[PDB]
Amino acid sequence: KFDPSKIKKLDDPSRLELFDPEKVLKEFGLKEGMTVLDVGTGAGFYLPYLSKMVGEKGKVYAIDVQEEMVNYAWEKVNKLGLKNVEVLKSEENKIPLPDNTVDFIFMAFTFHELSEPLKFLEELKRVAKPFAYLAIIDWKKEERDKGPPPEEVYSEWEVGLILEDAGIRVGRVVEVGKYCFGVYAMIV
Ligand SMILES: C[S@@+](CC[C@H](N)C(=O)[O-])C[C@H]1O[C@@H](n2cnc3c(N)ncnc32)[C@H](O)[C@@H]1O
Repeated sequence: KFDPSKIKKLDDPSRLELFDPEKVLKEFGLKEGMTVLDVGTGAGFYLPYLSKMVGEKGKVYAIDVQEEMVNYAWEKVNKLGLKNVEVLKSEENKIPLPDNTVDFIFMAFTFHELSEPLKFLEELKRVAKPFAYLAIIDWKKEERDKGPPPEEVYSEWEVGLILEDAGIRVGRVVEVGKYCFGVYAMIV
């Protein structure tokens, strides 16, 4: 799990150097009116983005298993005036949402942190509508002059395999700005 006392590392405007937030989202299919789930919301860094992209009509559920991250992200939305965002306290494999409520699922740098992936994936489909798109973004499994140790992350290869076990269908796997990759998946 990410360390709560290092949270400022998640609220660093220099993260933009990894990839353009709305360029990537728009390309992965996030649209106005869509209800999006932000799994490891952390500091709520990408929240201003997701918020903007769904607009007045959409909604953003920002979850996180850690209470400190939840309250930090919350103060963030209020500080910035993000009215369509709902920050919630999550449990490892349980999302506090009713079935078929999400259109877009965004998982930024949080997949490799899941205790029990395929079990979390099942919980994910539940809250996910029959349609639903899954956008998973993470670090490459090599060595980089900017990201965490490789044994600490999955490689695009492993991830998309797990998704397969879980039943999710992967359609695209593209590099994301020199340090990360991204995966396009649709929930069945
Ligand atoms: C790399 S950090 C996220 C940083 C954030 N995505 C950003 O872009 O600034 C990963 C977050 O995942 C959360 N996390 C770990 N397991 C989780 C789970 N099963 N459900 C929800 N959040 C989880 C942690 O509390 C941690 O803050």
